[PDB]
Amino acid sequence: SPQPLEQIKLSESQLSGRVGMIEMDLASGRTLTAWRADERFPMMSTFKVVLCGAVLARVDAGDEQLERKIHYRQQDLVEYSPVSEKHLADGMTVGELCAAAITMSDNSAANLLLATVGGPAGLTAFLRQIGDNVTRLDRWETELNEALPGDARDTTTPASMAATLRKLLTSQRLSARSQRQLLQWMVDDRVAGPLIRSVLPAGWFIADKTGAGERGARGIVALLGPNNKAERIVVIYLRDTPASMAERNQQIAGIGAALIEHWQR
Amino acid sequence: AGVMTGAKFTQIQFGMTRQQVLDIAGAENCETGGSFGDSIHCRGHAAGDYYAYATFGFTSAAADAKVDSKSQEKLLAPSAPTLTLAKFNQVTVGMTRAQVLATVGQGSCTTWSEYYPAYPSTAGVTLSLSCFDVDGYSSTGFYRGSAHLWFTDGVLQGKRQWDLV
Repeated sequence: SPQPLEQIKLSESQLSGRVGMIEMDLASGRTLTAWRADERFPMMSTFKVVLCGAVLARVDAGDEQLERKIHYRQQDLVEYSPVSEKHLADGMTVGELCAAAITMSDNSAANLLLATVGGPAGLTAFLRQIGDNVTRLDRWETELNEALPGDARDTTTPASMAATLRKLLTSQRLSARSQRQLLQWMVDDRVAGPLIRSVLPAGWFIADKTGAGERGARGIVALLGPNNKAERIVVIYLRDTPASMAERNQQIAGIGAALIEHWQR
Repeated sequence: AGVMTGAKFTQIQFGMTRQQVLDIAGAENCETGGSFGDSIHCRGHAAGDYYAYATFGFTSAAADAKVDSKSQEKLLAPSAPTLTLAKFNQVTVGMTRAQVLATVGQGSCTTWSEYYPAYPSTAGVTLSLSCFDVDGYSSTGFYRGSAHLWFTDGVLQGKRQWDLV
């Protein structure tokens, strides 16, 4: 029921936390609603959309193939790696690694992909190349999820993330084929049930990527719209709250529900 | 019934058929194909940006294939975690499993993965342990001080740690 900013103020009061939100028109890039949109928040696994964007840029340039098989080792395995652990004995293709990173938040898959783009510094260089001067990746999985207060490492702002997602998915910077693939991986997200998907009305499109961190950090980046077409980008980040995972999820879903209820108001 | 649990993980055994695994885990918790090939992957409660889970691998894609690998995250808690950076630094490649446990603490570790590539032979058995400092284990969030120790034929091949001491 409440208006989006009313809901966010309720959520911050209830969580004793800080929310960052932007809603951006996909076609025009206009900011429709914003809250703390210039403050830094830990990206957590939401960075993996940018990561696979960088991978696809290399594919477009003929420097990478989605079919290329990467053989990795026990040393590469980290916490939260369901797919990459399963495939340790036989390896995974670059495309399979992106699918695992995005759809299942597989952490080792993300580290393997990070190596291919020059590590966190290489990914940050890619961001600068596409005109994002704010977002930064500094660490690998799993330390990037620490969410220490006041730590600028591995952070974005809601405004910069929305603009960057728009650039990756709709500008000339990736090929049409690559844009369709990146969006498809997001459509196929398997771990985002409790968030915007839980309040998404019948007949709407959604493509998303979530993140979770320490110290209450939680987030989602999404493209969604009525009539089964993407219309807007929504970014919602939460930081600095002692609340349980259930509560964090419920609050993000509530902010999403307010954005949807007030879609044309 | 419930979701996948540590108890179910312990009840599932090497040498079981796919149907035996499904009957214990609860088929509604499990999947195969896609990302998981001919393995059976079973979810527990939500944790971090995924779930606690188990994955069971089989000798082949055949219906009578037997479990030759067991892996899990966040289904099993260490019994008495005492790992430290100093202890981790004392661990050396070439140590036996018994030597490693004497170094890191007998109750510091859980079994992340165990695979018998020559099943029913033990030749080439691979074992991955997750080991934890006193407050390092988390079943629902992110570890706060852990190590990955891996073995082939019971001999340590490598080690890696995060955030110890």
